[PDB]
Parts: sequence; structure tokens; C-alpha cells
Amino acid sequence: MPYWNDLDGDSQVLNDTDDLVPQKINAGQDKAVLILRGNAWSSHDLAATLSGSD
Amino acid sequence: VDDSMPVETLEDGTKVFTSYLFGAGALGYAEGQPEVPTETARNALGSQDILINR
Repeated sequence: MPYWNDLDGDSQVLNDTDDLVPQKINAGQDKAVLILRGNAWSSHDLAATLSGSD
Repeated sequence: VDDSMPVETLEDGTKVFTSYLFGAGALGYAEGQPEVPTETARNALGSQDILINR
């Protein structure tokens, strides 16, 4: 995702025998990450019926 | 009358017969249960089907 940084700078000495100069603007970047996970588990059977509960 | 009983053999081709004499009527047994007493599965990339008892 992008962004626009705000302006800054001096004013100037407003004066003759010379002219002004305009100025500019910049831009910028931003990132992120996707991640993903999972697991599992299991059992036997014979044990289940022999143990008295599930 | 049953054809299957333990029968042994010594050398010189002599035989020994067992012949349980019980006449009891009886001792005892019971069926009981597992879980999943019967099931069916198959292999899709092949062609198969199965049975189980346990």
C-alpha cells in the first residue's frame, strides 16, 4: 500500500533581481505478509473400546 | 464324529489318537462386541472393495 508524505521547506526571501523556485512532493511504500498454519491428531480404536470411554 | 482331532506320530509309522471324553454340558463363552464390527472401503484410483469382521 502506498502513501504521500507531507510537504515541508523554507519560505524564502521575497526579493527582486531574482525569481522563486517551486518545489515537489514524494511518495512511499508499505508491505505486509500472509501466513498459514495447521495440524492434526488421531487415535487407535481397540484402545477406545477397551478403556471405558472415548 | 469329527475328522479333525490332534493325532501324533512316532517313528515306525505308529499313530496315537486323543479322543477327548467330555460329556460335560458344559463350559461357557459369550459373544461381546467391538465397535465398528463391520466396514467397507475402496481404492478409487484402482478398482477394489473390501470387507472386515474383527
